[PDB]
Amino acid sequence: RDRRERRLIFGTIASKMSLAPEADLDSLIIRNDSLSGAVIAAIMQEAGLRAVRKNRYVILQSDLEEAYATQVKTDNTVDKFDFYK
Amino acid sequence: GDELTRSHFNALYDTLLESNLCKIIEPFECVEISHISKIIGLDTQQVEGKLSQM
Amino acid sequence: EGKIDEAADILCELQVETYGSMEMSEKIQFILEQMELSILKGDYSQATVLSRKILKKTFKNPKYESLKLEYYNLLVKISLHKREYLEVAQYLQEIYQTDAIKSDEAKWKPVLSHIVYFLVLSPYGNLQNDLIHKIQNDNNLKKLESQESLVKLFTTNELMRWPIVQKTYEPVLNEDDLAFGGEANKHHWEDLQKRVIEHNLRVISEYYSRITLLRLNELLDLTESQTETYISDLVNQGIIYAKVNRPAKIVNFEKPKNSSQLLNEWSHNVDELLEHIETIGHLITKEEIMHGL
Repeated sequence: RDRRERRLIFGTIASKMSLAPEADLDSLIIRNDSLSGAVIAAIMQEAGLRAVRKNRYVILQSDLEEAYATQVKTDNTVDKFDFYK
Repeated sequence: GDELTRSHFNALYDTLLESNLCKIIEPFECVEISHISKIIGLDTQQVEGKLSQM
Repeated sequence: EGKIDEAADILCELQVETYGSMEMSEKIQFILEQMELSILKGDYSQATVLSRKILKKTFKNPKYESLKLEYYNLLVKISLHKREYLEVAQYLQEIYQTDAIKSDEAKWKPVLSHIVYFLVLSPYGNLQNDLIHKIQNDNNLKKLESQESLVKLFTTNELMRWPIVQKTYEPVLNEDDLAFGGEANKHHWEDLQKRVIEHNLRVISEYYSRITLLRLNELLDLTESQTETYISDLVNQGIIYAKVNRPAKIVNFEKPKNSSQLLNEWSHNVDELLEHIETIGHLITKEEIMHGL
């Protein structure tokens, strides 16, 4: 994948959701690397789960950061202690 | 200076006009042309030329 | 100390993360007061979001005295920035039955006038016909019959006496210090005049099939530039549809031609002769009994 190439996925799902003018959509395409469309779909949905958790119908910038902290686990491994060697 | 920008300039010129053309077409037709150019904001010859092209 | 924005920002940055949903007595009361700080601050979005939390939870909870009265005031105060008289009319359906059961007619009579104020100034809706009869009406009251006649006035209103009616009786109309706010009466005249024109063209189409545009302008109390504004708004918003001819100065109802002529409208010609065979059946029995004996 690529930083600006993944915008067609992150940005398309963002068009179907309510976002705030201060929400940063560039932070999702920087740290994330090589994600499938299904995993990306869970990122935007998790941001909405953080908005309803705060009793807000508009996704803020903090909800996009809290959604990434849950999605840091992509491959199936034990914490950061994997790759024994 | 850009040919691609001017090519899309007439695309929006007909797009923003179509949005203005749909404003006079929404009510009932058979009105005066002199009042049509006042609503759109262009000359009578310019409105009749672009509308007939569509 | 004279602080407005600072006083509201303190409670909004605390009460949200304070309560752990333990005691709802002090929580619900202070959230209703938290919306009051957003009113002085001027943020309609803060009060709108806070109104989606405890409002539905209060419905499941039993009715109280001081708690339920705060919802009726805040839902009216949020209409300053919203300026929508249709939504508030639905918010007053609970207080309409509250003052008629829990309270007495002392506080029920003025609120009855306010409910009509939001109905008269409502742009449109499907509940306007259901709000004509209501429940507790026909109580033999001067204020009840006066406000009820204004609902059906839109049919026969010529807009000739419209400025006269508001001046003679002005309970909710011109000078209203209850359930309203503002720096002048301009909000009363501008909002009411735009509605009575929209509600007038609705019944005119349902009655006059073809009317001259010159005579139509006298009924709307407008000019050539003002009349075309309300007509283009009702058609673009999908309210009503009619024919407007500027050069011909002829306004028509625009009867649909999709009825397929004799495939549908012919059903009216058979009902012309249909009732004969039924009435003859009743006459054959009755005629022979009275004439024979």
